[PDB]
Amino acid sequence: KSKAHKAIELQMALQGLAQSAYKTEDWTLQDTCEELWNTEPTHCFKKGGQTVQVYFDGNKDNCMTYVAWDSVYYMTDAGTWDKTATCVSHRGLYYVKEGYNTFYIEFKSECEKYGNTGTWEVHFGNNVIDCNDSMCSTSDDTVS
Amino acid sequence: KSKAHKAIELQMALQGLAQSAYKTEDWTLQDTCEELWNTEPTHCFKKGGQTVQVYFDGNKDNCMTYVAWDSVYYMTDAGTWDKTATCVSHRGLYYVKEGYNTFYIEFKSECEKYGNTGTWEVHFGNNVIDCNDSMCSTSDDTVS
Repeated sequence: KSKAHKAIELQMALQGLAQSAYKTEDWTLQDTCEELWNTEPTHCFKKGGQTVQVYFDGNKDNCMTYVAWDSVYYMTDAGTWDKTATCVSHRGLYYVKEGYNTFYIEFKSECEKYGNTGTWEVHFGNNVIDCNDSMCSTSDDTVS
Repeated sequence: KSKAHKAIELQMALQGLAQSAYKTEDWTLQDTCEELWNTEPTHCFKKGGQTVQVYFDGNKDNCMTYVAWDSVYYMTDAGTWDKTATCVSHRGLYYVKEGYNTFYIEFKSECEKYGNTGTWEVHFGNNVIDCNDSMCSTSDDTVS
Protein backbone atom coordinates (compact mmCIF):
# COMPACT_ATOMS: atom_id res chain seq x y z
CA LYS A 1 0.00 0.00 0.00
CA SER A 2 1.11 3.57 -0.73
CA LYS A 3 -0.38 4.32 2.68
CA ALA A 4 2.26 2.25 4.46
CA HIS A 5 4.66 5.01 3.43
CA LYS A 6 2.25 7.73 4.54
CA ALA A 7 2.21 6.51 8.14
CA ILE A 8 6.02 6.73 8.05
CA GLU A 9 6.12 10.34 6.84
CA LEU A 10 3.58 11.36 9.47
CA GLN A 11 5.57 9.61 12.19
CA MET A 12 8.79 11.40 11.29
CA ALA A 13 6.91 14.71 11.18
CA LEU A 14 5.51 14.02 14.64
CA GLN A 15 9.01 13.16 15.89
CA GLY A 16 10.15 16.57 14.71
CA LEU A 17 7.06 18.30 16.04
CA ALA A 18 7.65 16.59 19.39
CA GLN A 19 11.03 18.31 19.62
CA SER A 20 9.86 21.63 18.20
CA ALA A 21 8.90 24.70 20.19
CA TYR A 22 5.24 23.73 19.89
CA LYS A 23 5.46 20.38 21.72
CA THR A 24 4.01 22.11 24.82
CA GLU A 25 0.80 23.13 23.06
CA ASP A 26 -2.31 21.00 23.27
CA TRP A 27 -2.35 18.37 20.55
CA THR A 28 -5.38 16.13 20.24
CA LEU A 29 -5.35 12.70 18.61
CA GLN A 30 -7.37 14.31 15.82
CA ASP A 31 -4.73 17.02 15.25
CA THR A 32 -2.13 14.34 14.65
CA CYS A 33 -4.09 11.75 12.66
CA GLU A 34 -3.38 10.61 9.10
CA GLU A 35 -6.68 11.83 7.66
CA LEU A 36 -5.92 15.43 8.64
CA TRP A 37 -2.24 15.04 7.76
CA ASN A 38 -3.28 14.27 4.19
CA THR A 39 -5.67 17.20 4.08
CA GLU A 40 -4.67 20.54 2.55
CA PRO A 41 -2.32 22.06 3.25
CA THR A 42 -0.52 18.72 3.20
CA HIS A 43 2.77 18.03 4.97
CA CYS A 44 1.60 20.49 7.62
CA PHE A 45 -0.15 20.31 10.96
CA LYS A 46 -3.07 22.64 11.55
CA LYS A 47 -5.45 23.59 14.31
CA GLY A 48 -8.36 25.95 14.77
CA GLY A 49 -10.40 25.26 11.68
CA GLN A 50 -12.53 28.20 10.58
CA THR A 51 -15.31 28.10 7.99
CA VAL A 52 -14.84 30.10 4.80
CA GLN A 53 -17.90 30.42 2.56
CA VAL A 54 -17.61 31.02 -1.16
CA TYR A 55 -20.56 31.95 -3.36
CA PHE A 56 -20.04 31.31 -7.06
CA ASP A 57 -21.79 33.54 -9.57
CA GLY A 58 -24.42 35.84 -8.09
CA ASN A 59 -26.15 33.11 -6.10
CA LYS A 60 -26.31 32.37 -2.37
CA ASP A 61 -27.15 28.78 -3.29
CA ASN A 62 -24.31 26.70 -4.73
CA CYS A 63 -22.34 27.89 -1.69
CA MET A 64 -19.03 26.05 -1.22
CA THR A 65 -17.38 25.83 2.19
CA TYR A 66 -13.67 25.62 2.99
CA VAL A 67 -11.62 25.43 6.15
CA ALA A 68 -9.15 28.15 7.04
CA TRP A 69 -6.84 26.96 9.82
CA ASP A 70 -6.15 29.44 12.64
CA SER A 71 -2.69 27.93 12.92
CA VAL A 72 -0.62 26.25 10.24
CA TYR A 73 2.55 24.37 11.16
CA TYR A 74 5.00 23.89 8.32
CA MET A 75 8.60 22.75 8.32
CA THR A 76 11.38 24.90 6.83
CA ASP A 77 13.95 23.42 4.46
CA ALA A 78 16.26 23.35 7.49
CA GLY A 79 13.63 21.09 9.00
CA THR A 80 12.50 23.49 11.72
CA TRP A 81 8.80 23.90 12.50
CA ASP A 82 7.23 27.33 12.14
CA LYS A 83 3.70 28.38 13.04
CA THR A 84 1.61 30.87 11.06
CA ALA A 85 -1.95 31.89 10.25
CA THR A 86 -4.08 30.97 7.28
CA CYS A 87 -4.93 33.93 5.09
CA VAL A 88 -8.28 34.23 3.37
CA SER A 89 -8.28 36.37 0.22
CA HIS A 90 -10.53 36.55 -2.84
CA ARG A 91 -7.85 34.51 -4.62
CA GLY A 92 -7.95 31.62 -2.14
CA LEU A 93 -6.47 30.33 1.12
CA TYR A 94 -2.77 30.62 1.83
CA TYR A 95 -0.19 30.77 4.57
CA VAL A 96 3.10 32.65 4.44
CA LYS A 97 5.90 30.12 4.18
CA GLU A 98 9.31 31.68 4.77
CA GLY A 99 8.03 35.06 3.63
CA TYR A 100 6.05 33.80 0.63
CA ASN A 101 2.29 33.42 0.22
CA THR A 102 1.52 29.73 -0.33
CA PHE A 103 -1.98 28.80 -1.50
CA TYR A 104 -3.53 25.44 -0.66
CA ILE A 105 -6.86 26.33 -2.31
CA GLU A 106 -7.28 28.53 -5.38
CA PHE A 107 -10.80 29.91 -5.72
CA LYS A 108 -10.35 30.53 -9.45
CA SER A 109 -9.77 26.86 -10.15
CA GLU A 110 -12.63 26.16 -7.77
CA CYS A 111 -14.98 28.42 -9.73
CA GLU A 112 -14.11 26.48 -12.87
CA LYS A 113 -15.71 23.53 -11.08
CA TYR A 114 -18.91 25.37 -10.16
CA GLY A 115 -19.90 28.73 -11.59
CA ASN A 116 -19.97 29.53 -15.29
CA THR A 117 -19.88 33.26 -14.55
CA GLY A 118 -16.24 32.99 -13.50
CA THR A 119 -17.24 35.24 -10.61
CA TRP A 120 -17.33 34.41 -6.91
CA GLU A 121 -17.75 36.07 -3.53
CA VAL A 122 -15.78 35.14 -0.40
CA HIS A 123 -17.24 35.36 3.10
CA PHE A 124 -15.25 34.79 6.27
CA GLY A 125 -17.47 34.84 9.32
CA ASN A 126 -19.20 38.22 9.34
CA ASN A 127 -16.86 39.76 6.74
CA VAL A 128 -16.97 39.80 2.95
CA ILE A 129 -13.44 39.39 1.63
CA ASP A 130 -13.17 41.15 -1.71
CA CYS A 131 -10.73 43.99 -2.39
CA ASN A 132 -7.04 43.11 -2.42
CA ASP A 133 -6.93 42.40 1.29
CA SER A 134 -7.66 39.31 3.31
CA MET A 135 -8.36 38.19 6.84
CA CYS A 136 -6.29 35.80 8.93
CA SER A 137 -5.90 34.63 12.48
CA THR A 138 -3.37 36.48 14.64
CA SER A 139 -1.31 33.28 15.03
CA ASP A 140 2.46 33.65 14.60
CA ASP A 141 5.64 31.78 15.61
CA THR A 142 4.63 32.33 19.25
CA VAL A 143 3.65 29.20 21.18
CA SER A 144 0.10 29.04 22.57
CA LYS B 1 13.65 -1.72 8.43
CA SER B 2 11.61 -3.62 11.02
CA LYS B 3 10.72 -0.16 12.31
CA ALA B 4 8.78 0.68 9.16
CA HIS B 5 6.26 -1.88 10.41
CA LYS B 6 6.33 -0.45 13.94
CA ALA B 7 5.13 2.97 12.78
CA ILE B 8 2.22 1.17 11.12
CA GLU B 9 1.14 -0.72 14.24
CA LEU B 10 1.32 2.47 16.30
CA GLN B 11 -0.74 4.35 13.72
CA MET B 12 -3.51 1.76 13.73
CA ALA B 13 -3.50 1.76 17.53
CA LEU B 14 -3.84 5.54 17.52
CA GLN B 15 -6.71 5.28 15.02
CA GLY B 16 -8.49 3.00 17.47
CA LEU B 17 -7.57 5.14 20.45
CA ALA B 18 -8.91 8.17 18.58
CA GLN B 19 -12.33 6.51 18.41
CA SER B 20 -12.20 5.06 21.92
CA ALA B 21 -13.80 6.55 25.00
CA TYR B 22 -10.48 8.11 25.96
CA LYS B 23 -10.07 10.34 22.89
CA THR B 24 -11.26 13.29 25.01
CA GLU B 25 -8.43 12.95 27.53
CA ASP B 26 -5.26 14.96 27.19
CA TRP B 27 -2.74 13.19 25.00
CA THR B 28 0.68 14.75 24.54
CA LEU B 29 2.97 14.06 21.59
CA GLN B 30 5.15 12.17 24.06
CA ASP B 31 2.25 9.92 25.14
CA THR B 32 1.77 8.84 21.55
CA CYS B 33 5.35 8.53 20.31
CA GLU B 34 7.07 5.37 19.07
CA GLU B 35 9.72 5.30 21.80
CA LEU B 36 7.08 5.03 24.52
CA TRP B 37 4.92 2.73 22.41
CA ASN B 38 7.79 0.25 22.35
CA THR B 39 8.35 0.56 26.08
CA GLU B 40 6.89 -1.94 28.54
CA PRO B 41 4.11 -2.70 28.69
CA THR B 42 4.24 -2.80 24.90
CA HIS B 43 1.20 -2.56 22.63
CA CYS B 44 -0.30 -0.27 25.28
CA PHE B 45 -0.54 3.45 25.89
CA LYS B 46 0.34 4.73 29.33
CA LYS B 47 0.37 7.98 31.24
CA GLY B 48 1.29 9.14 34.71
CA GLY B 49 4.64 7.50 35.20
CA GLN B 50 5.49 6.83 38.84
CA THR B 51 8.90 5.82 40.18
CA VAL B 52 9.23 2.40 41.79
CA GLN B 53 12.49 1.72 43.63
CA VAL B 54 13.84 -1.78 44.12
CA TYR B 55 16.72 -2.60 46.44
CA PHE B 56 18.43 -5.91 45.73
CA ASP B 57 20.00 -7.82 48.61
CA GLY B 58 20.23 -5.87 51.85
CA ASN B 59 21.76 -2.79 50.27
CA LYS B 60 20.37 0.70 49.60
CA ASP B 61 23.04 1.05 46.91
CA ASN B 62 22.53 -0.99 43.74
CA CYS B 63 19.02 0.52 43.73
CA MET B 64 17.11 -0.12 40.49
CA THR B 65 14.30 2.17 39.39
CA TYR B 66 11.20 1.29 37.37
CA VAL B 67 8.20 3.18 36.10
CA ALA B 68 4.70 2.27 37.24
CA TRP B 69 2.13 3.94 34.99
CA ASP B 70 -0.86 5.55 36.73
CA SER B 71 -2.94 4.60 33.71
CA VAL B 72 -2.44 1.72 31.30
CA TYR B 73 -4.45 1.54 28.09
CA TYR B 74 -4.70 -1.90 26.55
CA MET B 75 -6.91 -3.24 23.79
CA THR B 76 -9.21 -6.22 24.35
CA ASP B 77 -9.33 -9.09 21.86
CA ALA B 78 -12.52 -7.46 20.59
CA GLY B 79 -10.29 -4.49 19.86
CA THR B 80 -11.83 -2.15 22.43
CA TRP B 81 -9.61 0.07 24.57
CA ASP B 82 -9.76 -0.30 28.34
CA LYS B 83 -8.00 1.80 30.97
CA THR B 84 -6.56 0.45 34.22
CA ALA B 85 -3.93 1.08 36.87
CA THR B 86 -0.47 -0.36 37.20
CA CYS B 87 -0.06 -2.55 40.26
CA VAL B 88 3.17 -2.64 42.21
CA SER B 89 3.78 -5.85 44.17
CA HIS B 90 6.90 -7.56 45.51
CA ARG B 91 6.65 -9.85 42.47
CA GLY B 92 6.78 -7.01 39.94
CA LEU B 93 4.63 -4.54 37.99
CA TYR B 94 1.38 -5.61 36.41
CA TYR B 95 -1.98 -4.39 35.20
CA VAL B 96 -5.22 -6.37 35.22
CA LYS B 97 -6.08 -7.27 31.66
CA GLU B 98 -9.62 -8.59 31.32
CA GLY B 99 -9.59 -9.77 34.93
CA TYR B 100 -6.07 -11.23 34.89
CA ASN B 101 -2.87 -9.86 36.41
CA THR B 102 -0.40 -9.19 33.60
CA PHE B 103 3.21 -8.46 34.53
CA TYR B 104 5.45 -6.31 32.34
CA ILE B 105 8.36 -6.48 34.79
CA GLU B 106 9.22 -9.45 37.01
CA PHE B 107 11.43 -8.51 39.94
CA LYS B 108 12.65 -12.08 40.37
CA SER B 109 14.17 -12.14 36.91
CA GLU B 110 15.46 -8.66 37.63
CA CYS B 111 17.19 -9.83 40.81
CA GLU B 112 18.93 -12.52 38.79
CA LYS B 113 20.56 -9.61 36.95
CA TYR B 114 21.71 -7.81 40.10
CA GLY B 115 21.67 -9.36 43.55
CA ASN B 116 23.19 -12.73 44.39
CA THR B 117 21.12 -12.93 47.57
CA GLY B 118 17.98 -13.56 45.52
CA THR B 119 16.33 -11.10 47.89
CA TRP B 120 14.95 -7.65 47.10
CA GLU B 121 12.88 -4.89 48.66
CA VAL B 122 10.27 -2.82 46.79
CA HIS B 123 9.56 0.82 47.60
CA PHE B 124 6.75 2.83 46.04
CA GLY B 125 6.90 6.45 47.08
CA ASN B 126 6.71 6.49 50.87
CA ASN B 127 5.55 2.87 51.14
CA VAL B 128 7.47 -0.40 51.34
CA ILE B 129 5.65 -3.01 49.29
CA ASP B 130 6.31 -6.43 50.78
CA CYS B 131 3.55 -8.71 52.08
CA ASN B 132 1.18 -10.17 49.50
CA ASP B 133 -0.41 -6.83 48.73
CA SER B 134 0.50 -4.08 46.33
CA MET B 135 -0.20 -0.45 45.60
CA CYS B 136 -1.74 0.98 42.45
CA SER B 137 -3.26 4.16 41.13
CA THR B 138 -7.03 4.53 41.44
CA SER B 139 -7.37 4.66 37.63
CA ASP B 140 -10.15 2.55 36.12
CA ASP B 141 -12.22 2.44 32.90
CA THR B 142 -13.49 5.93 33.78
CA VAL B 143 -12.32 8.73 31.47
CA SER B 144 -10.27 11.54 33.03
